[PDB]
Amino acid sequence: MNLNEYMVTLEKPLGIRFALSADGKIFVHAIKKGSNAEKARIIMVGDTLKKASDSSGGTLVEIKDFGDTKKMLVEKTGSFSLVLERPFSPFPIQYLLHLSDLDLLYNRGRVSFVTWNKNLLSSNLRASSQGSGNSGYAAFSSKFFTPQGWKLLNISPLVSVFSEDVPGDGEWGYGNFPLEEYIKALDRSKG
Amino acid sequence: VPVFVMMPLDSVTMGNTVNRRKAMKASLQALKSAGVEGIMIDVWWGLVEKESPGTYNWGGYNELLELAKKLGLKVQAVMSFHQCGGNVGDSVTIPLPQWVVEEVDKDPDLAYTDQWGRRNHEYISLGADTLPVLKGRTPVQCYADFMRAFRDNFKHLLGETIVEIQVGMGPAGELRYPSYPEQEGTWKFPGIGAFQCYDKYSLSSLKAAAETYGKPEWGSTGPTDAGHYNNWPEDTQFFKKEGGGWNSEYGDFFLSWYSQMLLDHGERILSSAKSIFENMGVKISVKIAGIHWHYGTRSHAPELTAGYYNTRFRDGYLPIAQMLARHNAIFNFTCIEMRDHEQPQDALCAPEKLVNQVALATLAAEVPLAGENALPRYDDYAHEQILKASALMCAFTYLRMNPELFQADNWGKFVAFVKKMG
Amino acid sequence: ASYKVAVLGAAGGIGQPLSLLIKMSPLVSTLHLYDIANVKGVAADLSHCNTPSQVRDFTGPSELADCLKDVNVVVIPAGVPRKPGMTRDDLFNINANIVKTLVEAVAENCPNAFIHIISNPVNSTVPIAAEVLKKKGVYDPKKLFGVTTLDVVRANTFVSQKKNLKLIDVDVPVIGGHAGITILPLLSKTKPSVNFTDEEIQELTVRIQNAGTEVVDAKAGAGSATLSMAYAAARFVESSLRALDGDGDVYECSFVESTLTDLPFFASRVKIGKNGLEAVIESDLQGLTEYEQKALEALKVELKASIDKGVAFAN
Amino acid sequence: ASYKVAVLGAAGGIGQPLSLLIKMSPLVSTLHLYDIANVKGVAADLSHCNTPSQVRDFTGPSELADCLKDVNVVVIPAGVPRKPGMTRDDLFNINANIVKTLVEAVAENCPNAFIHIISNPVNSTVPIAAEVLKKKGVYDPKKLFGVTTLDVVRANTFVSQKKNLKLIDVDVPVIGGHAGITILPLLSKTKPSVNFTDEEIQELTVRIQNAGTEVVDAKAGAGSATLSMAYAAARFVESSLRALDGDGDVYECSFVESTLTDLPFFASRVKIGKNGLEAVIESDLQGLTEYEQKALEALKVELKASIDKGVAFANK
Repeated sequence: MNLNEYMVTLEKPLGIRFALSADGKIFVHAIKKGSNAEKARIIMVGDTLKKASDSSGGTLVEIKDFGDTKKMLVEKTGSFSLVLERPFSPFPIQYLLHLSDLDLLYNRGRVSFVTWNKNLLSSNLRASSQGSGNSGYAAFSSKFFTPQGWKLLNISPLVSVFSEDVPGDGEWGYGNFPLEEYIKALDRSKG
Repeated sequence: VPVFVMMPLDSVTMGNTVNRRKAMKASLQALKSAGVEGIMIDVWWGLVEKESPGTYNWGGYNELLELAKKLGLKVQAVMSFHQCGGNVGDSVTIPLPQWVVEEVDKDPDLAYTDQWGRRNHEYISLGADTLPVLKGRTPVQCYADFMRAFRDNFKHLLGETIVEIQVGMGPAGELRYPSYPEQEGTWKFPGIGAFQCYDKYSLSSLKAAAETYGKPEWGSTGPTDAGHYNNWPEDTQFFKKEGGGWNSEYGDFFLSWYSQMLLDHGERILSSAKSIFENMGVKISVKIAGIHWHYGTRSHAPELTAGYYNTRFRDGYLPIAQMLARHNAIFNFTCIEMRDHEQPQDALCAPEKLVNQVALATLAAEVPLAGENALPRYDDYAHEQILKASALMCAFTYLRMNPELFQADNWGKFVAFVKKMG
Repeated sequence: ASYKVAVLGAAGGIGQPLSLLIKMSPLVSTLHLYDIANVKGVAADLSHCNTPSQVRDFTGPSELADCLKDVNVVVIPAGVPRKPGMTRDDLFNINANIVKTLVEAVAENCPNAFIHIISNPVNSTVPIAAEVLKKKGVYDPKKLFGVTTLDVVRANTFVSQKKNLKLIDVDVPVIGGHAGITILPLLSKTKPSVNFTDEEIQELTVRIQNAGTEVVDAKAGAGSATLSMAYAAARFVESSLRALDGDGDVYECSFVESTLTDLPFFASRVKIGKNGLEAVIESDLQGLTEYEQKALEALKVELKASIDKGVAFAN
Repeated sequence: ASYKVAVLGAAGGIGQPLSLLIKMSPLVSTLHLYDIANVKGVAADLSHCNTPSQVRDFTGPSELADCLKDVNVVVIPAGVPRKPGMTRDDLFNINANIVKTLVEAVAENCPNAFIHIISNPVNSTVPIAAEVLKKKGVYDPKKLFGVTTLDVVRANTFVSQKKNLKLIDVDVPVIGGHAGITILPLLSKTKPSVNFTDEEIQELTVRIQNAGTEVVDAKAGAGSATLSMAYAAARFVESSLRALDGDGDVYECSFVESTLTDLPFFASRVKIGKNGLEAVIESDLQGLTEYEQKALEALKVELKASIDKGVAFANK
């Protein structure tokens, strides 16, 4: 049934820049040239990241917010299995090319958020033990909170654009192909 | 019932020029004097986009279709995105565009792969169906651009002379997997075929489906005992009718995966074609493989291998009919003229039962259906079989145009069939 | 942002960080401030932050009547810091006078609101507020609280420091009052599953119940805890705002009037709803060991004395 | 989330709320506090909060060396509020001496420490720090900032209040300096693009310039803005830490040694990455309106005078 989905195994470095948007979905923002994800031509830009694995492969745990991906990106050596979901319609990387990283931001004016409710803190500041949190955090970037926290505060706006310590100093692009022809085909399709 | 005849594979040379132009005058003049409704032409990918990913040469095709318009014959354009030519004999070869072939060579997983790694270059796989692998374009984008160029060039013909566009969605223009590699004699009739889903670009989706279903062992590969192409259904434990793996949970899961990927490939290309050819007085058709042999077996192993999840327990043509009804597409089916007794009985071939099942599915989904013969035959026996199958067909496509059909007795039989169907 | 928080004594040591933390909260829509002076300065300072919660200033009773017009949560940290050579008795008289005046004002302006008494000692100034509200005739026992979460926060910190647990995971409740030997940390009933030892009970108790004096001696008598007190008060305020918003899991260790014991007021884990004291958990006093039992006897004596002193002052 | 932050002078009006806010952060794991006195009390007060960020206190130049050992971000808000009747030049001298001492002690300890300078005047104290880093050969322009985020916060607040705009979306870039007249709010570069009339630009730029004086008048006798400074400095610390954590969306307005103009040091919106100033947004000085260009040209002489005061004091 979930045929838009696909599993890919990548050795570190992953070479993928992820984009946490104000929907809970962790997109793929850019791919480093010459990386393992660059070699694996199936990983596109805008494909949601649904599940992920650990260094030994372990169990293919679902990813809910930045908290799950933090552990994956902290590590530097291993083989990670990633489940990606191709968008129902092709991702308009036209917006990524045109709009600057400041344009596609959720907390542009970094409004402060001090909270003790664990249901508002992302799944790295919860501790999820008995009740609504024990310690409170004062944060300005909306990447430290859940979509419920963002709703309380209030292509979709992105709350963060994160990555890992990918070596090689490869340029962040959108895949190894005639990208100009790809965009021309995209406008031909939509028109 | 409208009658359509198909132009030979030499309708256009390697260069974009009409082959044997005076001969085509002779043939077409005889055809429209015979009262034939129309004619079916293969718009080849490798003769229009041969060397430039953007340049679309339409010389010979423009001559041919304007010429068919001049003789007042409807044109059924078949968007041939497949390679043909030397498989056992010589015939004539129309390869894929050279840049496409170069892309397939640099990345071998762009072509359908079997269990043992043999790669079929007749068509571009559906594992890389939406990946930008063809000079920065996805295969959907390439096919859509080809259809857009065809529409732009022949816009004055759509709705007036061109009345049907069959979409090439697999080998021989049939929405199927290349489970019959007659090349090098890898498969010979009768047989069951293999599972052409061993690209890693599709094994990725296999792993995704296996993880979604909570079975992190059913996505590693395909069946390990499915059987070689020329093996028999009872020779394989997967396709045996006595409680075989096709009835197990793993068999059901894998076969649903296979059929639904083929259906999703169909969905994508059909949606693209409908968007391109919307509201222009033309119809869109999809050709479906007429897998008559091994019909009597419970598993229907050739159908299972060629992407059709049609068994005695599941009707695999009903979802295809649903798709065609969703996109308002014509169901084109082969193997209409053949009879059960004519085909070998040791292989349990049931062409008439298969045609009946197709008709039932099309009636259930209210999908218009068209038929074509599988082999070229001029006999009144086959003509009467086609007449009965049409009586129960929106149109019929006849294979194949050749001077043999213009002989005395063959021509008389053909025209008799024409005014019998009319 | 549809609730109003007022701070009385907002220009003091606790008032400024407390007002800051209250302002940087999306649950707050308007934050009123009151002190004897410096209110205009603190309001001008805070009004430049880009958190969508307005800030207003007030001075004197004439502006206080306007300050408490539509408040939803009242916080009263208005206490005079200890002076070098000033008697604790008259210090209590002064602080109780401030608390009594502010409680009279809130009773006559908007009695239907949560009340968070911070001015030390709450053991004596919570009964004072209750009796003043009784005299005014608008006492609402469900909507009166004594902020005790400072000792809860200190207990969590000290437990996580003593045993190598996850600090954001630790949660231990505190029973009793808010000043002296009345702090009873329920280590044996802490939320994270642990295995304490008797020396750990002794050290944790003597540390948690003697933390205010620790801060005072660290400051060399300059003042009491200000930043931690503001943090704890903001914690309780956001809990109360969540309760006002309909949250069903607001379990806060507060010093409230409870019928679970002979003492009119007790500091226990309570459930807070839109109407205030929605329920009082009894299990906090079930399953205690003999250490908690003896310390609870001494705690009962101390709370009886403190509540009697507060009653004597109020009436 | 294992980054270390030191605050040198964390016992004043700004130091205490700033330390509280930085402790209550998800990124800081270690918090070092320094001041000449009254820092043990604040450290003990903060250590009772139940947040993972550990807190350590240091008193004296001898413990100053241990304070910044392996510190990822340094924040220097140390300063003296103006006493009643105090000489402006004398106050400038004390502030510059404190900044000189703190930066020269930072130099041998951790040059790569994203040095944040708060002590007013920013326009005169940032260049001082830059040259005291120059004499040590560790003057890296990518790792020295003057915190100008308070004016950005004030601009966001004032534009939101005046134009009735969603406070979560408004972002106003401010260039120039941190000395009142050297403030230039590039209102035409407001990210939620909104038209401003002549009268709306007027009184609004000037309140942005004079917010510090307004707060001083409101706080007559007691220093200047301190809660707003703590808030903005905590915002800058969080931005710097998350930039050091990756986060390729970190853009912030800071006062850095920029060759974007003739002035050696300038305030502008820069992109921050793991090594400091990843890039400088030069377009901040392209497309400016007539009023913005006139104000930019007017502030050059004042900013240059402040930088000249700084260089004279540092080379004295």
